[PDB]
Amino acid sequence: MKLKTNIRHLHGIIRVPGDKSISHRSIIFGSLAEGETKVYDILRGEDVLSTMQVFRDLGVEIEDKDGVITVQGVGMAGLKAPQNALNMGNSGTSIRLISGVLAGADFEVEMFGDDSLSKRPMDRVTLPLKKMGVSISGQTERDLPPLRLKGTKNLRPIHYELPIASAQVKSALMFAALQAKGESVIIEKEYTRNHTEDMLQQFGGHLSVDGKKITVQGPQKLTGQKVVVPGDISSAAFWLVAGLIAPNSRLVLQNVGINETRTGIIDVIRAMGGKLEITEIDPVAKSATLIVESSDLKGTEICGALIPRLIDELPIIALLATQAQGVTVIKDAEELKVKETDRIQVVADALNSMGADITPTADGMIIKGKSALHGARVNTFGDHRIGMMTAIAALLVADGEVELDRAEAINTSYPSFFDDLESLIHG
Ligand SMILES: O=C(O)C1=C[C@@H](OP(=O)(O)O)[C@@H](O)[C@H](O[C@@](CF)(OP(=O)(O)O)C(=O)O)C1
Repeated sequence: MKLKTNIRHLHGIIRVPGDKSISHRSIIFGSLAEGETKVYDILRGEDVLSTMQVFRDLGVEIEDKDGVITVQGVGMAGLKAPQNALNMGNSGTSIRLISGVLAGADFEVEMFGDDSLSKRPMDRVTLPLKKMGVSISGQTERDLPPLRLKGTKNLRPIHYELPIASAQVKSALMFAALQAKGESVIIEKEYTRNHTEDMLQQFGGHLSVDGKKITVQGPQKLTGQKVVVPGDISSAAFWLVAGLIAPNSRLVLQNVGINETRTGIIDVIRAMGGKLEITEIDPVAKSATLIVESSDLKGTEICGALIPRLIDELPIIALLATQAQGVTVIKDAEELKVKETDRIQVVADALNSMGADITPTADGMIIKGKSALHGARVNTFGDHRIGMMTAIAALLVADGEVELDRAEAINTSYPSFFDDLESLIHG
């Protein structure tokens, strides 16, 4: 589709949709717990719907009525063999976390995904899951989907040192540990989003966190909860940058989750000199309203430790970097290559075809700032973030046109994205 170009001003209040990571987990915890769980303001992007259907296929009743998700929990050993193979679509979070969820399933199930998902490695989760007694295998040594998994009633606790900064692997193992008999210790390589840890407690579960060492005692019984989903910072991120980058702009993003393990983009905007105001802070829900203004940026360095706090924001941060004076380096981000697309190569190609000066590297990219952007055709390749990044980049194209193919990929995490864009463009 044709993207809006040469924007003159962006003014408005935006309430971004629910956090995808938390939305996914709300369905998992709701299904594994006893009693009912209700989720409010859940993200209805396609990936979360995939998670919901997966559990329905596993025998879980999940009702979406009057904007509220109601889940009738089945226990912790209540999932049942599905009639057909489980469709994980484009959701990496779904297949990886659910692989751990099924660690105790006394049956074999198949798990497939779309073209994109089938190119992502699952070995990072099968290796440790097989240590617990789970039987799992995929295509090639990397264990690419489709996967075949058979759990066991005799799950052994896990003792694992994660070789990569992955929140998904940590979470899968935590869900598994919850079913195993004994004490499991999962050691993070670097701190990653801790939504699983937070929600396990919210659902009556227990764990001990000593720095990067996470200890989970199993097996546990969880209790249904009322879950209220906060706005997704990863979605708010597209507007945070749009507001700093577009001329004569001031955007107010309300109800944005502000969990410290997810706020990496705030630190970067800071270091780059962007005008960012944080207000209406809810110290408990961990949310706030972020206000951004047209700013003149300076390049910065993004590396180790900060990476997991903003892996998903590197695509738009690259665009952000594109508008800053000087060079900005991104490293220790080899994990990008393994996302819905190789976010190093696709991001570099996409933006270079538009304004340029992005040098892809083995562990990130180097961007030389302040490029006037121009028209181009960009393909999403099934990655919602590539699409939304191009959409904001297009706003800065003074002359020319931008065609974005496979734009529907954006509905994977932000269906009303273009609606919100339109609302800011007027007034
Ligand atoms: O646990 C989670 O919910 C996530 C943590 C990160 O993945 P990882 O554990 O591999 O670093 C994130 O990169 C991941 O975000 C992505 C990655 F492509 O989600 P998917 O893996 O589900 O596609 C995204 O939406 O960009 C969501």
